Amino acid sequence: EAPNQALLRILKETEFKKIKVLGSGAFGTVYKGLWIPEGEKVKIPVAIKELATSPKANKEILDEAYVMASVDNPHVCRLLGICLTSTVQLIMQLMPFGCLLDYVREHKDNIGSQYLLNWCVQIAKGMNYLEDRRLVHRDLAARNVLVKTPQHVKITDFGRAVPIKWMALESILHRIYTHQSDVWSYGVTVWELMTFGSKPYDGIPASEISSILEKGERLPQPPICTIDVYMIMVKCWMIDADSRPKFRELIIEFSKMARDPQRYLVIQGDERMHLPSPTDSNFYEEDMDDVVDADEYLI
Ligand SMILES: Cn1nccc1-c1nc(Nc2n[nH]c3ccccc23)c2c(n1)C(C)(C)OC2
Repeated sequence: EAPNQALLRILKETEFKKIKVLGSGAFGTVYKGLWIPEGEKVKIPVAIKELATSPKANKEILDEAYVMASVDNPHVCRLLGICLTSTVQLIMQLMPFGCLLDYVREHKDNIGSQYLLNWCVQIAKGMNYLEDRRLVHRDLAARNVLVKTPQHVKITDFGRAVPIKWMALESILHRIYTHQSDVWSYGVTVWELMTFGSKPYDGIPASEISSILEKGERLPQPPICTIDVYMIMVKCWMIDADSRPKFRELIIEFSKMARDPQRYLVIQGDERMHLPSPTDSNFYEEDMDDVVDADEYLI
């Protein structure tokens, strides 16, 4: 098939400053930082993932870099480069608002219908691109959607390609992963958004989900959802994978809705709700001179 002509950019350690720790766990530690290419007179806000050295860990971080460097879409997270220190470091464009799951939980009192519907379009665009690239995500969830600006989200953690509660029925029973099992997870992601970060099948142990789905029970209709929106989620949760919507259809359907959002989502005090915007002033710590976003920096 087609040769993967993606460029793997190797970055010098001396070209990037670590500022603060955004997270830490099993994967290692993620830092907020700046990338300053020598003589370029640019400072690019970045997220840096660093790993002690073991041959197993290094193999895993490089498979992640291969996938991340292979994608290029406005609604998918891309790798900027890698740093070849003792433990390999992955450099990515900073998504300053964090992940969508925590964003909806923390900002539920100001998330209006235009935002939820546009996020649904953006995630479907990202997913439709991954489909054109024949790349099955396998882990789509609201936690794996990053927020660049409240009006611009990008999918991530497709680079690892078990979350039973987001998985399709063919995936649970037979470990069948396709672009149509990705549609089921998309339906769950939408449910997460529409409920402002609620946990799907909360308090129901994972080893029971398969039987629940086989009996025909599904996630409930969120209070803000009209039957129009809920029918879409229900269509993502059909047993027949071919019956589920295509991402191309999801972009269209949610875009139609996004044009008259209050007809499709019923949110109390929707028209007086507001989030930060790049059309606003003061939207953009120490020296903020010469900083450019990675989306506007090309070579
Ligand atoms: C905030 N932001 N902006 C771009 C990327 C990220 C980010 N990446 C993460 N994991 C990564 N996965 N792959 C990477 C490559 C380079 C840098 C980071 C990662 C993780 C998080 N955020 C949190 C703290 C929300 O949890 C983990």
